[PDB]
Amino acid sequence: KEHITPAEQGEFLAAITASSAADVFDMERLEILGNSFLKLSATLYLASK
Amino acid sequence: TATVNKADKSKDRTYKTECPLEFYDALPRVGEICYAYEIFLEPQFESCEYTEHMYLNLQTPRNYAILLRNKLPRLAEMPLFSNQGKLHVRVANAPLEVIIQNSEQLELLHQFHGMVFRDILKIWHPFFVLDRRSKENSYLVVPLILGAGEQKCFDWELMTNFRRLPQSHGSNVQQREQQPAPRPEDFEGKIVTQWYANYDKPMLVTKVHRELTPLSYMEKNQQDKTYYEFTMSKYGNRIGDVVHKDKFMIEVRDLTEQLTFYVHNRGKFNAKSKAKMKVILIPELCFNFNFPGDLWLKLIFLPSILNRMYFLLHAEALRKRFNTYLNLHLLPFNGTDYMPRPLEIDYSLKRN
Amino acid sequence: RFVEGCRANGQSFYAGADFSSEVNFCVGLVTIPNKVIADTLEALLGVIV
Amino acid sequence: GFLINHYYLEKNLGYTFKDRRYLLQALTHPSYPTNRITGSYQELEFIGNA
Repeated sequence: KEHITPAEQGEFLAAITASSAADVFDMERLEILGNSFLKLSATLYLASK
Repeated sequence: TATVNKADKSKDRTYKTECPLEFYDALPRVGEICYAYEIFLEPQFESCEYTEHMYLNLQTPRNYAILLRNKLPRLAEMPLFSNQGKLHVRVANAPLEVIIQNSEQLELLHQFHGMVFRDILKIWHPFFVLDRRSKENSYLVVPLILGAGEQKCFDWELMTNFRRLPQSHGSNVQQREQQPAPRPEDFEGKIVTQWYANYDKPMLVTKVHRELTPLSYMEKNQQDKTYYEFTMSKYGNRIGDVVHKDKFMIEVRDLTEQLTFYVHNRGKFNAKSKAKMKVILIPELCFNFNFPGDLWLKLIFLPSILNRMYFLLHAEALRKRFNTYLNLHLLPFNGTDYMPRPLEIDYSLKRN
Repeated sequence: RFVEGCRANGQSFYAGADFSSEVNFCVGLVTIPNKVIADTLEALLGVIV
Repeated sequence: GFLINHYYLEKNLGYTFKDRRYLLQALTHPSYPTNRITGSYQELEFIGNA
């Protein structure tokens, strides 16, 4: 837990903003890691259940 | 179970948008405390001859704020991209607590808030109306001026003077004789437009060249030509002639038309070539507003700041909501003492 | 006069394309592709991770 | 749902309707597809002419 870091507000702003809105920052890089996490969690949940 | 819907893969849907809870019903009211958040724009580009005006003006202490009934949460520093370079924007975490005790004062505040959009930024549409319902996305923008001590107060005089931008109009010679002679002090740091030309777009006067005067030769490419005769050759049929041929001169710089400063204005500008067409304009022939230049500049970007602030508030609401859900809010990092970090440019993206 | 203009515009074409398409924002409505909505959930999961 | 500015139309006409379906029928040109609940104006027009 010592390496825990605050969930930065700018990070959520990047998550909420899509690529359509031509902003300097977007969601894809966070989206990839989120996709991997979702797949992992789905697999583990289903197997355990 | 149904197999039908695995045919249409690219459907879309329509959605009812909502404002951040802070922006909802944020209209100030008479006899009630209202909060103002000063906006500070910190340029990052180095000072040079070409960008001198923007750097010097944007750092002036004559800023504006946003007026609300609700207290805003701390907001991260924000990057913006003008033509002169990158811009850093921050919102004062300390609100300026004021209360309005006269209905007409509120009316003037709202009227100026309407005026800036309607004329200065030209965001108006024929069917727009001033909102007084105090409902979703109802907040005001007010300029600020230094008051007693370091405390800042509302620019009442600027607002009551500029309820609506005056219409730029010319004057024939016959009405120009008895018109009062212009004073350099009346122009310095002000906003001026040239009514003789078809250029109806506002533009800023940087400094006045007292030593300069009409009839003087061009410093470049026109050492046989003077301001007087050249202005004649250009628009004599439109001006008629020039009075006060000996009086001071003014140096001006145009204002960018862009309102979206999110994406870097990447491109080749040829700073020397664009600056080659140095422009010096006759004080009399150019309509002179009383508006201060620096505030106009700081209001140019206002739409972008307001938009980003919108989604920043949304993101903050989500941040607090999640941190509460995971019971991680009580942590000192996420506690009331949260310090949002500056937004980071995602340079890896193609348009950075 | 506005409702008259509305009926006249409709008189041209009612059934098909939504004439609001270019003014949706005025009433706070927006259309979003399903892809973006799916992606944003995954981005939020990624940032939380 | 079809009698927008109902009051305006009645004021211009000079009559106030108790049952509005008759007016709806009257205003129903045959080409109009959506209206299911009434026939076109032609029936009413036939009596009105006489």
